Amino acid sequence: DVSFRLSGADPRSYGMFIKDLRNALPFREKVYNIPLLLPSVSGAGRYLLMHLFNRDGKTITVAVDVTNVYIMGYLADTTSYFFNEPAAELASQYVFRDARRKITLPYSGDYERLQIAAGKPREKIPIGLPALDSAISTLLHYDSTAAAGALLVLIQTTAEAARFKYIEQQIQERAYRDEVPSLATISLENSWSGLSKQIQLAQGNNGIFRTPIVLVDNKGNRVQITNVTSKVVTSNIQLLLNTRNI
Repeated sequence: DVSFRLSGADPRSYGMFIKDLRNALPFREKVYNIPLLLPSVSGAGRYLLMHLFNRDGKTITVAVDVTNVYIMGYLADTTSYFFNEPAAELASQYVFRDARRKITLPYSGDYERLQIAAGKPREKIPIGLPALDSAISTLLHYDSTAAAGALLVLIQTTAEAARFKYIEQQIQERAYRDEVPSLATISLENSWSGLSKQIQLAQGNNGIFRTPIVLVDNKGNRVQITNVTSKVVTSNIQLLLNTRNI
């Protein structure tokens, strides 16, 4: 399992954690030097456990599907909470099986439902390491509106940071102060699975994309990736979603 401890966290130790997390996801191949995530895993081995601790040393254990890096649910001492979606009820079968009580959150774990449940879009919620510490704290006590908002910060500060090295650097920057994500980062977030498909569709097409991914990213508004030499590919994206799940 991977652990992180906000107490005395700095940008380095968080980098270590994010490295550890990438290093836990199995893969068989690299596609253009990037790990390609397995199309499925089976048994309890589909799920990775993150132990997160807040500044006071309280902990939650999050469970991550190692095939897409989706958060499935989490345990706060004796209760488990899973999202209201089929994979998450599947996960429930394999993890936190000694929770005294299991709650299903009234939403599924995707950005659109979570934002509806939270009352703010992602663009208006600060992320950083202080926020992650506050999200952990929020989660230790059930409040489903508060959790929609804390799970928005938890996903982005862990999963999205493992996928994109840019976002990992955003958070590192925001280690001692929170700040809303860049348009850049929201764009990346949204494009993972499109990027992932195009990079894979480019083997045997000469590194060229069949359809060009337009990022807002850091050309203010409106960039277009069209082949694999672009740096969102050579330098940024860290993990590929297997096209069996796209």
